[PDB]
Amino acid sequence: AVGKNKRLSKGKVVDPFTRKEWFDIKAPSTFENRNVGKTLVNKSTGLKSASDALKGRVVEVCLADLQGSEDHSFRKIKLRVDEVQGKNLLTNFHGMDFTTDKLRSMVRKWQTLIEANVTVKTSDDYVLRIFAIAFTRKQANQVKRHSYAQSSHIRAIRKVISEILTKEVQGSTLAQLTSKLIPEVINKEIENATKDIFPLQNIHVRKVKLLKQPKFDVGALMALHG
Amino acid sequence: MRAKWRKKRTRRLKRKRRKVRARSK
Amino acid sequence: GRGAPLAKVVFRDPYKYRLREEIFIANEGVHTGQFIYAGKKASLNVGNVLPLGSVPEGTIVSNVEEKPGDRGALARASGNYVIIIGHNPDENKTRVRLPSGAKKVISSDARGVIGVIAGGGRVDKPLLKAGRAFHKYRLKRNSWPKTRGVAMNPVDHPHGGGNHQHIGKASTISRGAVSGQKAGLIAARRTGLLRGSQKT
Amino acid sequence: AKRTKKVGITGKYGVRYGSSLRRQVKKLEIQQHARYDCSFCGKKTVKRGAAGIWTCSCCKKTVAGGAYTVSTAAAATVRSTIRRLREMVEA
Amino acid sequence: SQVFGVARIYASFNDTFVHVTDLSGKETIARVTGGMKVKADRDESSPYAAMLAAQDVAAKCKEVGITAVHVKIRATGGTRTKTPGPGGQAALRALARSGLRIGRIEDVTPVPSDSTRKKGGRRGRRL
Amino acid sequence: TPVTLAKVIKVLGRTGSRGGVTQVRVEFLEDTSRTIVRNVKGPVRENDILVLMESEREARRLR
Amino acid sequence: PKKRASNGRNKKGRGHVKPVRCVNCSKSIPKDKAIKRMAIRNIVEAAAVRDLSEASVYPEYALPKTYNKLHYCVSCAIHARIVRVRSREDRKNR
RNA sequence: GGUGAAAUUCUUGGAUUUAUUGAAGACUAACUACUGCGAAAGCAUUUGCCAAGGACGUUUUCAUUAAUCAAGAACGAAAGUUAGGGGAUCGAAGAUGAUCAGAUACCGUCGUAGUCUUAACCAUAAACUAUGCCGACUAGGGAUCGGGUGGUGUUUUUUUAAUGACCCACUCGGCACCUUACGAGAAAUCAAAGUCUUUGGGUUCUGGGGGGAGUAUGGUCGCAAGGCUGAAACUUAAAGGAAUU
Repeated sequence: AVGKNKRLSKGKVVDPFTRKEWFDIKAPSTFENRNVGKTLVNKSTGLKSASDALKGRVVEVCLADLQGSEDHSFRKIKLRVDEVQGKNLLTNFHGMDFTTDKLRSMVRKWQTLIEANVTVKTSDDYVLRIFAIAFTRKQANQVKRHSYAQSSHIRAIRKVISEILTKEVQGSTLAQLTSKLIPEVINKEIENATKDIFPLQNIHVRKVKLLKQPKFDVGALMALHG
Repeated sequence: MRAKWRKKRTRRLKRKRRKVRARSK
Repeated sequence: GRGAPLAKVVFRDPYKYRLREEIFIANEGVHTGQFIYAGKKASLNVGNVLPLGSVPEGTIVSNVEEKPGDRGALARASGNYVIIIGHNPDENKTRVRLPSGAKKVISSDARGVIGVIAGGGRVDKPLLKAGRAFHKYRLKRNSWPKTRGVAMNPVDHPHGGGNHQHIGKASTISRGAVSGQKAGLIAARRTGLLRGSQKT
Repeated sequence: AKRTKKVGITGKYGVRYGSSLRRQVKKLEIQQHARYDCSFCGKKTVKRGAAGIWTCSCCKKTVAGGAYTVSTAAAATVRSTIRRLREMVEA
Repeated sequence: SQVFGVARIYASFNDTFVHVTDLSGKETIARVTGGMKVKADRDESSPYAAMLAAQDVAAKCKEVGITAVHVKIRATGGTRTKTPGPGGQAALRALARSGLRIGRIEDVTPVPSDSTRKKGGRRGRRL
Repeated sequence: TPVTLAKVIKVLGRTGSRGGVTQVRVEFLEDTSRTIVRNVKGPVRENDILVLMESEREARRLR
Repeated sequence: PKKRASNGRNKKGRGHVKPVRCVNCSKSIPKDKAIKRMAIRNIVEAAAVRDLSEASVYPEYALPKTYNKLHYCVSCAIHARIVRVRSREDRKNR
């Protein structure tokens, strides 16, 4: 194990944290009190610099940490850093998804795993692929312990969910979109419009992906941090 | 011996016999 | 002498009252009476001549040139095309894939026609005869038939000589060899039949 | 009256040039000498004039295509792909 | 205060990795694997080696000043064992009461969706 | 060598192929209320104090 | 002879079933023929939650679980004691 | 990196590792069950088009147009063959390192054909439900899929119509399951393997002790490997099936 290396160098010192420095992150204002944390980036040399290194960075943070609450424990978001003015590197919204434990305990036998996804874009040239998931419900006084649904019912539910999802996505920007994901308001009218077809249960929004991005947009990026 | 390997040996013998007959005729 | 058909396009001279007739390699899918738009502002249609800096990523082009003003250099044989893999704005250069598989950066001012050259899949029918090969090579050059160096006399060829038809020395020839010694394989990095995919 | 069993058009070659080459040239010659139709009229009068040139006696339109076929699978794929990029660019 | 760094613990049946990185993940605080702690060439994935590696990582993090750590466990991952290694639990337990305070326990093992083929043939292992 | 004197309260049973190793659940008087599972070679009864060299060395059933 | 009413597994009127690979021996077996165990465990072992609670940032919280579905073949299950052989009469239960 | 232990091999020109992006190719986990479709082989992502099929209702139509099949024809797992694209993983041959008296294998690392897709051959398997198709009858019980009918039923809506999703009762067509044996069977077991010594519903195919042998030959199809039909000479008194100690 330890004594196994025969030779190391094919051709044939100081602690890096002295040069390493600390930089605080600032999440967009669409969330609550930020208190993101702190990252380590190498010294701002004349060739690489700290700012350009911070440009290509993403920080994974749970939504419960941002909100200062509990019911958002099983939701987490990546924050994409875009610019830094010094010790307060600002970031934006990248994507939201649940935990592996949440997904695995969500998926259970004797149920259904209706799913939907549509490739859409927002007003500000922001293309996002919105994912939606749905499970059939066992109604009260039911003795049939499988809650199976017909393929036509699945098709209709998926079509309705996609229609409402596109209606929500169209005519909105990232700030309002995130401010409406946060309180979990999509599932309300999703289940309202899909409850007639099937009772439905465990309605959540799976994940979003950031595919295409417009220009830097400093003027409105500064709005998310003051 | 296994029937599969016996059959394979039979195919090999059949190929050899066919080659011998072809070279004779 | 060329498998690819030649398309004749007439263009009005914008500085004098006359008709200037170009010589174009007939792309696959073109037909008589179809208008051909050549220029940067022209749309993306088969046969149109556009600069390489205007076509989107993944475009298939033909009759491209190494430098602007070369009147079309690369991808001029029947059934070949060039695939635009990327664009680089600063010091504008379009990264492309050639039919041979090599990737070369060329200036965005280079112009290539849209589509593939007609007559693709020319070499699938075997010549099947000496007559067809002779007629094909007669229209090209005096490069047929060719006599083997083993049957060649020893003075006529380094490989020749001896009672039996054998090379004698190594067939591979170094790049540093002088004229007269370059008889056989030249700079053989890997000799013999390759096993598996070429992975080009 | 089915004068031949399988050789077909290559019956002119007789006992020559092997069998696999004869079959390949038979298939390629069938594809070459088959008549097609002009996309501008819809009448099966398209014939082959030269290497890659498909002429007609009625539509009077010459089309540049494959050596032995009016349209090639690779050519059609390239045309569809180019149309796809054009639509993506303008939309 | 209580600056947060992630642990990125890798548990396998042959070796254990405790590679503490920043919250973003582009850092190298005490990568230290569980291979140099024991000279056995067989006991690399063992609770003792895992605990020693966790203690070394905790000491290095205390030296660097990080006090709050998140833990992201992962198994071998892929077309293979899929189960967490015995060393992961021991490393987590050792790192818990040895300095840094942990939070947001989470598993991040990558599990494919019917991709490629499992090595071993159609007849499987025949030891 | 940092020692830890720990008194046992419950012998789990005899482990190992040859039965020379016995499992036990043991805690230490100093800063008590936390216990670990240890393995003893010799005969061990209840209310027996043993000197552990190790602290974070939770053991496992022997073979 | 006819050792079992169901020849391999619950496959009547279906025929071909897409196969899956065993978790350990990586042997290809029909999906219904794989002994599937719904193993729901905890990513913190026994007698460790107490030590992991007070040594964790934020009060309570955490308490997650791991959930994996293991497809054990017949030989692997017999070797690992996942399923044990029994008498002829006990086979008909469940 | 790997295994019971090792070893080949990649490693201060960053090996493993962390984070981002891009390309490729394979597949459709978890949902996934004694559940669905199809003549069979066989089919699990979303959407659009083309049609096709089963079940149910029907006071609609023809009128016996019906059941099985020599010959013949269509489809037909995987692997293999010919000519192209692709060729990400796995990976027969092969190259090494282990173990062993020997290991050309089981074990570790690479690795061609192949694995994927297009146009054509291959016509095979434990292709099993080792159970032919059609039609009539025969102990019960529960659950489930599709369809149909009745609920002074529940819920969802717009507390209340429709539309759905549930619960109660009935029925047809299926996948099937459980206790028993009026019976069958040599038994294992079977609601069909029953209505066969109280022997007969119609009908097609296959077999007469085990080897030789699914071999030789004669034909036929196929580029090829091979596919269909298919013996005789000679030898033996046991070859076999189910259960019991």
